[PDB]
Amino acid sequence: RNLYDTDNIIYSPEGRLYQVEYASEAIKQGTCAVAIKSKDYVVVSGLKKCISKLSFPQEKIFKIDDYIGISMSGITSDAKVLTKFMQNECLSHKFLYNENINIESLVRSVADKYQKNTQKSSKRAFGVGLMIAAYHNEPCIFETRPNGSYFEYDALSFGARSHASKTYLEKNLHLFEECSLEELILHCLKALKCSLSSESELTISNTALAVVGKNHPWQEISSLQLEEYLSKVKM
Amino acid sequence: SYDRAITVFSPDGHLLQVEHALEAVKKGGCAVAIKSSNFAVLAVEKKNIPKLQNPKTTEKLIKLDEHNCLAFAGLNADARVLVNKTRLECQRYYLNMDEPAPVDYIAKYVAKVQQKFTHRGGVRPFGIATLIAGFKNNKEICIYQTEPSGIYAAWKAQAIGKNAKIVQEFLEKNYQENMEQKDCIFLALKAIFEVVELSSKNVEVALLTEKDLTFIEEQEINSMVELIDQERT
Amino acid sequence: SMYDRHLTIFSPDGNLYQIEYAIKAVKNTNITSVGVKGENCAVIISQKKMATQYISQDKLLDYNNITNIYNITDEIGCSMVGMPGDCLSMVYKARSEASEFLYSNGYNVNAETLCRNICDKIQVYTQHAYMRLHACSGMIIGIDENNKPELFKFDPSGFCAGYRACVIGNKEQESISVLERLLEKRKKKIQQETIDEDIRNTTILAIEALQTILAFDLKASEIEVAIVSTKNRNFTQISEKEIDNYLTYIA
Amino acid sequence: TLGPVVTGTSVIAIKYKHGIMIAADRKASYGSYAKFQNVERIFKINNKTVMGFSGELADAQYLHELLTRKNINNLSEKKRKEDMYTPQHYHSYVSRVFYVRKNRIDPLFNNIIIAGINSQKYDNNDDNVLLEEYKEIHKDDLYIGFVDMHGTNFCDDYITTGYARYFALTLLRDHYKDNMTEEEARILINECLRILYFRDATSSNFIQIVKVTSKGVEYEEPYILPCVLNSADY
Amino acid sequence: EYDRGVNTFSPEGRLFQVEYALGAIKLGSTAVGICVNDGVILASERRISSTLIEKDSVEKLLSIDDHIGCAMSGLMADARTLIDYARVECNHYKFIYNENINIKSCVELISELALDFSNLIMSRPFGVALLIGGVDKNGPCLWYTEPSGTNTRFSAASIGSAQEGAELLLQENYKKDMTFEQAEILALTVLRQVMEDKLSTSNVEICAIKKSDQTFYKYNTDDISRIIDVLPSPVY
Amino acid sequence: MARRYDSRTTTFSPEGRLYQVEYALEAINNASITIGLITKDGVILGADKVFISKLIDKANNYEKIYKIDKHIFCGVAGLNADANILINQSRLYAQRYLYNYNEVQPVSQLVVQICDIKQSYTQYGGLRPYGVSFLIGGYDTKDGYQLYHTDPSGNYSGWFATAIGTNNLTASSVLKQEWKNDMTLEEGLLLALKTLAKSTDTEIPKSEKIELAYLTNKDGEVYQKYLTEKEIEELIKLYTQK
Amino acid sequence: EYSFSLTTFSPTGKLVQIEYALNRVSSSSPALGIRAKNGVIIATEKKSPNELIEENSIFKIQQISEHIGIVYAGMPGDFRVLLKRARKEAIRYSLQYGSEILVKELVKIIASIVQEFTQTGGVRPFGLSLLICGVDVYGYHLYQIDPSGCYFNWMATCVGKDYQNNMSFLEKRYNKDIEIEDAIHTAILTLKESYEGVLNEKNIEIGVAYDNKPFKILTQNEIKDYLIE
Amino acid sequence: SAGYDLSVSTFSPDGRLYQVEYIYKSINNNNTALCLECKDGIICCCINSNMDKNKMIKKNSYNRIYHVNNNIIITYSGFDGDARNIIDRARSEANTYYYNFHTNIPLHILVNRISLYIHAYTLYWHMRPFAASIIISSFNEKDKGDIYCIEPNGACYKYSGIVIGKNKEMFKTEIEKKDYKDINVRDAIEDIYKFILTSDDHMNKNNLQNLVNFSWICKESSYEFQNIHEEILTPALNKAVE
Repeated sequence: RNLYDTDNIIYSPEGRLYQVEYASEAIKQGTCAVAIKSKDYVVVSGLKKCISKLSFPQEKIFKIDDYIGISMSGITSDAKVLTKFMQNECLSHKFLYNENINIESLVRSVADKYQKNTQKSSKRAFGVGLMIAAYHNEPCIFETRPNGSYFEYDALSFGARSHASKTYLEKNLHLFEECSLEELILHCLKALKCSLSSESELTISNTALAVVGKNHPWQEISSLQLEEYLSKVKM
Repeated sequence: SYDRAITVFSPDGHLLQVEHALEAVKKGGCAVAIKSSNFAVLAVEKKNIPKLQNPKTTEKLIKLDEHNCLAFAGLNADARVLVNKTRLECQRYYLNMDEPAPVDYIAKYVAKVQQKFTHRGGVRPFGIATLIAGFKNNKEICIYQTEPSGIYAAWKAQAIGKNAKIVQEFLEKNYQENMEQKDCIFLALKAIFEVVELSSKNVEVALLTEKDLTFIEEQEINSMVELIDQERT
Repeated sequence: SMYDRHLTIFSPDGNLYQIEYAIKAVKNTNITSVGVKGENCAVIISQKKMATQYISQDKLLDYNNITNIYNITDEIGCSMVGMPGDCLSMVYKARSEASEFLYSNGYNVNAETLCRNICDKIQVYTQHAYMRLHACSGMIIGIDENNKPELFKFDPSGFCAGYRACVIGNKEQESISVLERLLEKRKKKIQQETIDEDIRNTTILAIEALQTILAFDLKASEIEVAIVSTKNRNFTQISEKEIDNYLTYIA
Repeated sequence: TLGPVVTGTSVIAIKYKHGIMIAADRKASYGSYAKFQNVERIFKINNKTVMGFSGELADAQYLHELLTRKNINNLSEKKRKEDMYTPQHYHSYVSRVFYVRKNRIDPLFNNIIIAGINSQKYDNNDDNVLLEEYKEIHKDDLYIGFVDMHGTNFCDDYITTGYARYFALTLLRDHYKDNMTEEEARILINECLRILYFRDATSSNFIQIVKVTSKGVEYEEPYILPCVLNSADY
Repeated sequence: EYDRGVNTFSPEGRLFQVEYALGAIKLGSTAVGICVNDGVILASERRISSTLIEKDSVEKLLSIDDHIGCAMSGLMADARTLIDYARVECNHYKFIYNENINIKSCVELISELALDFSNLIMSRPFGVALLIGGVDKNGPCLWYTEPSGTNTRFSAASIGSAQEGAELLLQENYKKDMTFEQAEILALTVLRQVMEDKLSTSNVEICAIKKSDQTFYKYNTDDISRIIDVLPSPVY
Repeated sequence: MARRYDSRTTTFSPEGRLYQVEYALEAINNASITIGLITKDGVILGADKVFISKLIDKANNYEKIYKIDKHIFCGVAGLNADANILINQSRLYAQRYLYNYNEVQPVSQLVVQICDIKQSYTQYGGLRPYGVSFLIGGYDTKDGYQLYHTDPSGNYSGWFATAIGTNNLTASSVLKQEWKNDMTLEEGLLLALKTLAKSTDTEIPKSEKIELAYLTNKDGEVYQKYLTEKEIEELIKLYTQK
Repeated sequence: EYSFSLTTFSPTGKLVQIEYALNRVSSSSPALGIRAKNGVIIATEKKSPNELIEENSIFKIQQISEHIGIVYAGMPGDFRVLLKRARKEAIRYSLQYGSEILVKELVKIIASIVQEFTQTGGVRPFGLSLLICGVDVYGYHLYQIDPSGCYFNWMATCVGKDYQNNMSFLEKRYNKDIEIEDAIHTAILTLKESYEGVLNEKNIEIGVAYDNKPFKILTQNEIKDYLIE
Repeated sequence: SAGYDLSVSTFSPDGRLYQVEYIYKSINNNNTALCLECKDGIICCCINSNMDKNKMIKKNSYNRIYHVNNNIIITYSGFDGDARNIIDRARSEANTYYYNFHTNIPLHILVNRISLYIHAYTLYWHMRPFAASIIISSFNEKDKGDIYCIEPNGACYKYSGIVIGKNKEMFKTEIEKKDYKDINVRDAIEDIYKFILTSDDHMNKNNLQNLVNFSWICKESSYEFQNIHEEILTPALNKAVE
């Protein structure tokens, strides 16, 4: 414990790398973020963080390519390195070739960027987990842990009260056939509200939300458009 | 080690390896610079064993350029290496600009290189506090105090080194705006060995003008010292 | 500091405990490999058994694969005993030297130069604290340019003595006695007319030594011999069909 | 790599209604000396793409290694049928490497042609790198790319490179109709290859015709027969 | 640091160095910035150690570019290298691209240098807190860069030793709609409540970046006097 | 990661000093003593040979007073092992100056070069300092005979007479009490014996012991060193007058 | 961060890591060097080994060049890397200057290499002591190199275990004008008396310079005639 | 264990090299992997037991069965990132071989090169040793298949069928019941399910079309890597017993 913690090289006598287990809980402090995969749409919503009622809400949703977007949850500085890496990767592929980067291959290209910061002892594991949501030819959601690892999901949640939001998603199997994004965007927004603490701030026009789908490039949901969605959430 | 951060943030937020570097300056020799209308005087403390150690050490009062003083106070080991970089810098600037480096530019560089050594990896912070006297782009004398932390500021009349607090509080109460050529010598002398022994050999004083930095010889130095002990009686 | 964990730092008694510990790592595998040197013939034996390590022992491994005997070139062979990873890494370093020596010098490396070059690297580990010794001690055999046999043993501590009847394993404390004794019988026999009798003077001598050093029965499927005698000079692994032929000379 | 001493000859690639049909003589000439008459100059770098050839053989053999291992790396990281690289992807990769060599001065003298089917509506998600009925392809799912050694890349409906860019190109430009059938494409290609036999010194019979259809890549070796125009009279 | 390096996660998920540098920004002089829809106003305390200092060479509100100005907190010597670095990057952008840099974009390149020690070159986290502001486009902007690297755009922030008190006053007296002059008097009143006895010229160095002219302006001794005379809060 | 194994040899102490240099000064305070003396004729360097055995060659060599250049020479006091590193380095410096400017290197300029390298190790590198400090006497046409005393820390100082090594205080005291400003060469040599004898509290030296050398520029920088034979006369002369 | 000195000054001002290296040198087999009027003798005792070993395959007295021999007393692994690196200097010198390198410059070069590992980071000091002897145009030489890197000029010396009384024995039996034949006689005797259980045959080693003849290592046939007395 | 188990480059006084046996308990608490040879082709198996409580992963997205050169199956059991690093290095070596030799790398030297790459990290201060146990397999017609298992710290060992993971002791004892080298590959799929249903500690129970995924290289796959199509899994899911 006290001895098996100082560096990211020593294995605990149970074979656990503590210094990547510790960075794996920095994502558990970021605000919740939920991705829902429809038959042909992906909806990503995240709760922006306001440190004071003078400050602007912190940005949660980031755009990578035409049909690729992410939602970090962890250390903001570490995520900014990864978005630049991903953006410089989808653009180079669209430059060297004329195609769109294979989302499966792009996630692997960023999942091993986590890795190279784990073998050495002069580096640290990234403290950020990502939500790579994209529509390449079919909708797909990815998640990269601070240790080199990635998975393809059907729904996610990040950190703050993710267990509360997961319960809403774990019991909802409609999302596969949930066409009519109106019916799907409500499902995600209700999920995000579930993680949101009661007797506190409610979901307002300062919570991020974006979609990507068949002929729907990665777009934010405008506040005027978003505002009525929050109204149906109150129902 | 080689490429490790040796200066790191203490849990209270301080930089211990810089705070300790300040205490290395306090175990040095006091230096005093005084500004005037168009000239600056610099007086420092020197320590020599009698009959031995010829005063060729000339630690303080270092020429940088045609018109640039430097009276450091701290580790003499780090004094030469820091000074020699500035002298290298002063000529490179005078090569890339075809005009002599102003006093403000040199101070900014010394503050930069000193702050660089407390931010790089596997390098010890300079244990030196310096002050530079010179003329800006427009002909206007200035003195620039420096600290090992990298902080720098221009001063009208500042004292650094061993027990500079006592000298500074004295220098703050009897500094005139535009003193005379022989007044600035007296104020520097009166202040420099308020903490140093009254002997005239201990203090080395030189005066900087628009041209040809002048070292004050022992004739008047002894003369003014005898005008100060009677002041103390 | 108290850190005698470093690979190099002399302990106050002048010893490098890491060298002693690395040697202890070779003994822990309790794999015994024996090689003896005769007249224009050299033979080498190993045990074809799993190194005593964490992993579960022999259940489904094809025992043909499990060997402690490799060859460095067409004419130089070795028997590395130690941690399996280090032994595999040692031969690849050894193979490169004999290959580089050939390209750089235009002729095949001597059996004594190859191990000396190997020891010149094992010393680098011993002196640089940033890395770790290969827990591997190997025996190298071959034929020099004078058609004379050569036998050499190196140690995790860089030491390339080179014997004429050598043993590596966990019984070298007493195997030095039997091998010295059992090799004197071929000296007491002064017939001196053995014309290419490596088959019936040297190989059988080495198998007898293994049967005596460790007191098992030496089934032909749990040993292996390799010989670089003159008229072959190729380090050919002797097939099992005639290994048990010598094992039938218990008489 | 410096001077094309062992050169290929023209290759002709046209797209017909069932896919791509690419043909090439099987001769590589050592200048003015037909040193080899059984080398092949049409490589299969993918189950749905083929690669052309012209100019120096060493450079195009080296290029084949790059495209071959690029395929296998794709095949290792392939999860579904849609992960496979299109012929357009290799074209944009051959274009980049030719261009990178052009900024340097080692251009690997070649006129590579990349052809294949740019779609996954005809199932081949069972890959056998080491060894039914045709479909109608809309002619927009077929890619026939060209790469000059200066890096000049473009795609068309009939890319003839090498020296057929003067003889076969004129025939194709006034005879290539859309959705040509199987044998009608061959008789058009055969007419183009016959002319190159009379009029190109570094060409020959013994063509290798390769077709890229919905079932993959095929092979066959005709011995096209030039004899016309009655010059025998004396 | 007793048995740990710079890149070390605490068992609570936070880094050690950056959470130690956060305690180093609570010692500089208090600076207050206010962003209204007509231009950003930057105010700053002036802590003259002695009357011998020139009060001019020491400064708190530099200009990153022709349209950007910043405040500082924490290690003063450690902040000059950021501003100097940002000056080169801001100017370099103006060369590659003919236009002026976005304050949001200027802050990002400062933020990513604030963790250059992390190794994905410095060696320890920067221990300052910037208060960048400017009028690039989309109206004026005001940002705030931490040692931890997180940067949040503010409408009216505050840095320095008494930033906790200044943000308490701003969080009540700030309204979304103000004229330029209402911001200027508001900033001084916030400083007046937290500064020392005298609200003189030699105590503050307020500078403005007006939307109209789109250029920073360091108020001289004259322009600074006409704001103190207002005294909208004559409460002692 | 060898962070736990590091000693941080280039780190300030709580009192603003460097422990590695602090200990290196202690190392050179237990080494053999070396004496420097400037006379009108020349500069005198004389050190004490630490006894090892009578089997030492002690005929054509001694490991305290080396030659750095035809006009510069040094008397080492400290770790003899790493002195040869700095002696070879300073030999390179004094010969590369002559390569560039086509003239012999002034003594005051060689010292700052060899002190910068000595100081650089205690500034950055994570290596141990040079536990060595040596007087560097030499003659330069600009400022005549000079004598400089170096330090593991890297800070040097010009001197007229210095006695670094073990029991330096008892040898600086006698030097300070008897160093007349104007002395002849033979007079200075006798003084060197007197301070060397008194430093190691022996009434008379033995000549299987302390050795002497000087410059005494004769417009050609003769740079002579004593074999043991010439020192009996020096020992004889000391006995007659003391 | 991986290149930091492991040899650091102890508070009492001693390079304590070197003191440990000298402890191990003071526990190895005694090597011994003696120089005479017309040659130099370096001798070491190689303890009576098992008959399994090939004695000629290990020789503590190796040869650097035509007239420069060597012997060590320490860790055999470090001798080989130092001996091999010492031969490069003896060849690199001859690749510039025609003549064979001479002992004084060779010892200084080698000592600078032993000193490097004392100071540089991440490495330990060499755990051996060398005795480089040779014949030059400046007569005969016999040097010794410590693990610390400092080198000494000797007329006769010992480096191995119990060299305190071993060297005291030589002091009362050595003179400058000692004949080379008598030098070997004294070299055998001093090794003989120190070696407990005196069986000084098959377990000794001699190397001679012989008045500007090439350095030669006496094979055992030429040694048994020196064991009568 | 008293401070000798911190870094991978230190040997404990009893010779055992710690920090590597700790890896061995890291892989042995990970999802089990299986690989055995039949008379037609190797069949592998990976039972992703740890991924049962998540209930959010795509059905058959996660897959630890990787292939190189389309005729060599590589599966692991350990850190899914560290192993994936090796696969890309295994593919790099296969590519490097083809660029030089025009031939797919023979398996018995692919496992040698990978064993050295894995072992090379167990030799340094800084480098963290890999935490993956690698299983490599390939089938040919002229020579039947063969399985190698590259444990941490080198040690590539040729098997005729191996299980690595959490319950590898309860899987081996059930596999060795039948000589699978004479058993067909089609009906061996049924057998391994009976082991997964029983020998797995209730992690997998009757809902395992998704948790366990595997592939063969057999004659019906033309001796090339191929995941089993779902239409063959369910006939093999005739596991209805008791």
